[PDB]
Amino acid sequence: GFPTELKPGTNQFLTTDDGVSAPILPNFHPTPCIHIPGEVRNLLELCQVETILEVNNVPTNATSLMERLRFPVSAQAGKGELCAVFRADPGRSGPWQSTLLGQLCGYYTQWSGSLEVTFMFTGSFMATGKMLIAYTPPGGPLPKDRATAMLGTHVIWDFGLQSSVTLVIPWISNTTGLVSIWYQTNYVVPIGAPNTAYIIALAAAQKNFTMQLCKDASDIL
Amino acid sequence: GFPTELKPGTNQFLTTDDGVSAPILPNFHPTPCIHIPGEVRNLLELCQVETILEVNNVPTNATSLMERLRFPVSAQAGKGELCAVFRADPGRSGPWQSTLLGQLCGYYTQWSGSLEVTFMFTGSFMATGKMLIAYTPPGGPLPKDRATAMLGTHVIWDFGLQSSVTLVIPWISNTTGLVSIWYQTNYVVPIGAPNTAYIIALAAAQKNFTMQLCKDASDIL
Amino acid sequence: GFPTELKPGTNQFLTTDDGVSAPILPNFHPTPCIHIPGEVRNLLELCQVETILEVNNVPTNATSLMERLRFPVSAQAGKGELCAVFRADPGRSGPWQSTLLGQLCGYYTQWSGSLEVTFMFTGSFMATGKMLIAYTPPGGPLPKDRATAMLGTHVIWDFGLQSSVTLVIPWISNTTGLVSIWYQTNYVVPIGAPNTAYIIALAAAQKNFTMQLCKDASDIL
Amino acid sequence: GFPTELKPGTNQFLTTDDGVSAPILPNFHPTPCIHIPGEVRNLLELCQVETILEVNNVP
Amino acid sequence: SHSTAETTLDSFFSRAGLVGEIDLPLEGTTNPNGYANWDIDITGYAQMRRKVELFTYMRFDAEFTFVACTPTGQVVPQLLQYMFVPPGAPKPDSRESLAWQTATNPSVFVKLSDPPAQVSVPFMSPASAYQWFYDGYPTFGEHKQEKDLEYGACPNNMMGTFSVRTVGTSKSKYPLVIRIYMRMKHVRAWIPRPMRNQNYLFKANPNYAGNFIKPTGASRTAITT
Repeated sequence: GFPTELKPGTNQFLTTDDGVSAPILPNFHPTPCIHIPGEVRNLLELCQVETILEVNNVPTNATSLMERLRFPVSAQAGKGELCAVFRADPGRSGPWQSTLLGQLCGYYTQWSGSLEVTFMFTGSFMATGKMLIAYTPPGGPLPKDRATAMLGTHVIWDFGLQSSVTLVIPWISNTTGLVSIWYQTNYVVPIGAPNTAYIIALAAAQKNFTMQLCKDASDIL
Repeated sequence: GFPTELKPGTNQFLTTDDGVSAPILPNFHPTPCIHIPGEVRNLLELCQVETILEVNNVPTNATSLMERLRFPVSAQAGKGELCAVFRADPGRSGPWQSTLLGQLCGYYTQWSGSLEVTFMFTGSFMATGKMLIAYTPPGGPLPKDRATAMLGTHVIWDFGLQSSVTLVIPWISNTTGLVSIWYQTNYVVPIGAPNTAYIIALAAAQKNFTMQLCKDASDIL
Repeated sequence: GFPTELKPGTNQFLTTDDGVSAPILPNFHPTPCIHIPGEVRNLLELCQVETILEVNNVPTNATSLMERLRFPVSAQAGKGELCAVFRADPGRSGPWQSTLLGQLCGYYTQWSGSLEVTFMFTGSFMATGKMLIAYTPPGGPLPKDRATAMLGTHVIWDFGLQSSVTLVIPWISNTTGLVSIWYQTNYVVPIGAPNTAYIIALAAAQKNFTMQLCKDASDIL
Repeated sequence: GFPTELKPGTNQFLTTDDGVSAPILPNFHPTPCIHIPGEVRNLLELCQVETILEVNNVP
Repeated sequence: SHSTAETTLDSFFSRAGLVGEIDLPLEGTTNPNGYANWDIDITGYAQMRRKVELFTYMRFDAEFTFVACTPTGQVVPQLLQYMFVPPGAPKPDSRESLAWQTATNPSVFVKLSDPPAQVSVPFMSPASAYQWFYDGYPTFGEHKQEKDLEYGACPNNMMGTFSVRTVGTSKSKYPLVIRIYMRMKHVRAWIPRPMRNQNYLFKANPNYAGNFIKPTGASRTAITT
């Protein structure tokens, strides 16, 4: 007869309780671990994967399926407006729902990290011109004029250098800044050259992405 | 089959039982502790806070709200009686219910500690006179004459020294002594001077305040 | 899932089970222990206390209350019999129920120890004579003659020595011996002297008193 | 009064649970182990046994 | 001081008291759908909020046990298991919601004959710590001139709720009585502020009325003793 105290909460079922039980058959040996030269242990491998983001979600026809992946640009438009990226928020709707991180955030609430964008130029061999991509810092509203854009951080994009240009946003959380893309100058070509081109964009995140709070939310269905 | 004894009192619910449970999710990391240069650990910080105590709880009109915080004094009264502090007891009603310690004692029974009072003089620049504040020690009844007041501890209050005067009551518990304030002398001024002044008082407790027994009493409502 | 065996006797209530429980409030500090120069730890202090024993339980009148505490002796009686102490047994009725040890034995069965008796003489300053107090050892019946009394242990009681006389009974348990008191000689005084005197007796126990078995018996009521 | 938590799955019967119980009589001594020069410990001894296999299962 | 062993802080904070009460009417008009959701609203009751409002910066886990019985104190053999939805996911509105089918939400099941249940949940709020006061505009959006469509109902500040169902093909036929006790595990405070003295008029706002009150009027007149 050993005395023992009965703590409250005996028949409660706990979802987060990690339990272990003795195997029924202690004699069967599981299959040996397979040795492979390359070894990967952590989920960090997914954080460096590149994903394409698209804006022209207007068409829905069957025979227009392949053109979705890019956005065309033409010389007919003059000093207009190329693309209007929505507020950068993986949780909210928009281009970010297709990405891996946005799906991962579907069970989660608070996120923070850095953002980088890469651009490469695919024009004609004889063309000359200058492109500029700038991100407006927080506080500043949407750029009405290019003067309000220049006060923010801007990077020069020459046509002799293709993709070594790197832009970094120091910190994004959850309110924030906005990014806009205008026509820096019109792409002009002489006779015997195509009148249309295409532009490819890249987007990734740095190592400083972290998670704090789990959420019991499921987006499916 | 391990033998075990069942102690009595298994289904009882204990209010004071401190229990710990395993977290459901062992992977989420709580937010890191924030480092600040100044650090405070104990509740003792509240014990050195000064609180004003008032006696003239008679008026209740709306347009007399600001005058409550002081008590006026005039030269018309001659050798009368300034203020009659009730029995010093934070538990009982009176000026002490507004103080922090008295509210803290609302769940508690036995208290002991030292008391100190500070007075500063705010009269005219040309006036001359002498004030005296004395606390009657225990045993002695309420002072009928100033002779019975002088046998107790008294402190001289000159008008050249403002607030460096300190009076200490060695020990108060829960029966006790009484404190009374008379007009030491009438405040007289010549022509071209105000006929009314005001006096400010201070009250605090020493480090020797302690608590012994908790009580299951709530004063609200 | 940790295996455990259930021993028989789970819901039984045990009277002699010593149990400890965690305090509900771990923050309140009990009052500090009071330090006193003299310290007493054990119940042995009661064993050296002297208690008076009386035989004349006959009177019951209200106005005879004070005379109970002694027994008178007079010169009119000649070589008779002074007092007849009953069988020495604290458990049984008699003079021993008033004593502390007899009440203590009321929850107990077996006792053993030594007995001592002290006598002091309070006669006149001129009187001469000899007193003798003897205890009959076990086996020997009640003394019919003084010859049967002398074979047992006897102590000489001179009137020059008051109380230094000590008699010790080696061992008493629970059948036993008996003690009787006769008039050794008649107390005679000349003219101008009181004809009556009083005698005071003492009874105590040695350090060799012990207890073995507890009993579930209550003598009240 | 010692606090204790009740894990789920108390009345379940487990087939593969190996259990041990105290003997009722601790005084009786079992018979001593018999010592033999040759000793065999493992089931591997059967793996080297030859068995005949036949095909003409017609008759 | 001389000895501070009996003056331990353990008794200064630890006090268990009734905080909540959940009823399950078998029919009704306020709740005719047969199910109710109870979010953890500490600010709901004035008597408990008085103790809490002395504190400004705090983050801690929670421990709850559930007891059900009859008004006569008799015990009945009924078993329940509790399922929790993270605060990030929206709470169910109608019975046909998908919240009851979510398997990704962890759950723990315990009986009643066992010692009392002890369960703990981590701090899942995206912020660093809870804030009882906010000298500004609660919304954390870039828009600072308009108002959100979900104004008034902002579950983004609380810590979620629990769903209760009955095991069996048919619905339960007995109503139950349940009382809840609340406690703090860790105590750490930084900025000390005063408490409240007058009563509260609204549940979510400390506003007052035009009938002012006075702490005490025991002294008939200050002029006399």
